Amino acid sequence: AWKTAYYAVEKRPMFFEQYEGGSSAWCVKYQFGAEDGGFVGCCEHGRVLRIG
Amino acid sequence: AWKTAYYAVEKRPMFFEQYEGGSSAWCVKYQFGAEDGGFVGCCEHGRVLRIG
Amino acid sequence: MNFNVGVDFPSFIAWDGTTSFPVKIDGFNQFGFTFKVIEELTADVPFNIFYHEASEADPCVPGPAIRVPDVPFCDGVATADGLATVVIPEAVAVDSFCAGSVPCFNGPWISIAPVTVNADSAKVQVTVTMKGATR
Amino acid sequence: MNFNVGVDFPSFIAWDGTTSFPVKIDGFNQFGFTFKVIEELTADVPFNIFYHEASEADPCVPGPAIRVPDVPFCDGVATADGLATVVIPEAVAVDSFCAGSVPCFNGPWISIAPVTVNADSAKVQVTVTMKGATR
Amino acid sequence: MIKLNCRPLCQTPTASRLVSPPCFICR
Repeated sequence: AWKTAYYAVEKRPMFFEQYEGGSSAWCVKYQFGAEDGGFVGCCEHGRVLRIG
Repeated sequence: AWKTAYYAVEKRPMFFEQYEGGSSAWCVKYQFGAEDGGFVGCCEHGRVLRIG
Repeated sequence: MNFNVGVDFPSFIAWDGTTSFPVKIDGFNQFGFTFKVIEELTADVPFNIFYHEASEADPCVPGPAIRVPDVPFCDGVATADGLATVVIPEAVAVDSFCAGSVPCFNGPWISIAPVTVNADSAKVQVTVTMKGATR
Repeated sequence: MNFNVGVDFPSFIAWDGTTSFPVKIDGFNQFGFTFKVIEELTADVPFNIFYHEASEADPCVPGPAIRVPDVPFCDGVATADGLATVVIPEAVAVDSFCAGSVPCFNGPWISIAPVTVNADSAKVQVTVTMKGATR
Repeated sequence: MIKLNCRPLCQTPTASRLVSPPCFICR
């Protein structure tokens, strides 16, 4: 049961910025990033099948 | 007589700035400074008492 | 009112002066050290910080120790060899304690041991604390 | 990101398996214990809780040990001798920790030691945690 | 190089005898 066995947490989407400290008069550099995470909920609401 | 036995000279007050060469997309840096000076005037215009 | 603080902020021995004990930080999301002295010191005592990976044979037993890698902060110094360490000075009094923690988590277990074993080493005690449970 | 949790919630050794160390609780208005095991146990191991107070020769050294008194709760049984004790169950697993604390402060120092020192009492580790510094 | 935080477990500043000018003596 996925709606209570594992949760996904969203904080901030991706962004792009120009790095001035490295952008010389003959080169260009860019930076990007985002923040997200996830954690497990109920451990009893799931099952897994494997070859024995 | 301090007004002639010692002088204080000031050139520029304090200031604050942000250093763009170190400010990446994940850190910040600040810089500040000031300039001051002082010199001894008439030597004989003062006295000092000490234990002997 | 007193409280059962150990329920939310447990603590475990790390260095008792004779043996070093692995501490499992996997189950908690934050942690930190605490140092105390029990007698006057003669010379400074530096400590090495390690971490362990789960043994390939059994996930309940830690593997061999691995030195923690140093990380520079927002600006400035870095370690000479790039490996984190801690040093306790002489000026520290007998009736006080010290606190410090690494910035990075790394492996599920953590550990600490002195650089060299001597009389001064046994005169120190180290305990670990964890701040948040997640299981 | 973790924190220097030891700044706010320091912990100190109270019994390393061979010696019992008095702990000062004067400056902290809450505290509690934490128990852990390092080997399979052969039988239950009980402990006694003591408290100390300022020594005569110096206000910063503890005096002789004073046994803690019992405090019956809202409604329930009271100890057969009116003194607090802690009994560690035999079934305790190696990968678990136990937490418990006394309801009353008494003297500004605290201590703990086993009822009888033997090969079985060396398999336990007790640590005290503080909270809420008042200075 | 971890930087530590330190503060003591005592609050008793030792007493310091105050000294006042003695009686006058002829030079």
